[PDB]
Amino acid sequence: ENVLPREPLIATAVKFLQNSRVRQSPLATRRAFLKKKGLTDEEIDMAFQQSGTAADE
Amino acid sequence: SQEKFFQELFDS
Repeated sequence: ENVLPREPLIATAVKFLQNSRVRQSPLATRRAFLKKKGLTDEEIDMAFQQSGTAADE
Repeated sequence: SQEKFFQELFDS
């Protein structure tokens, strides 16, 4: 499944998101992206909650 | 490449 909820994923995700362009990248990408990378639904809002996007969750 | 940006950056 690969989608095993892991904190290392969150850390890598937050880095990814707030690196530069990902914050400006549409969530249409970001949603499928994190979920396919291995983050469950819970984890994807976790990463976005920590990074603080607060837009189209 | 933006595609690689999703890959390389999230790889590590």
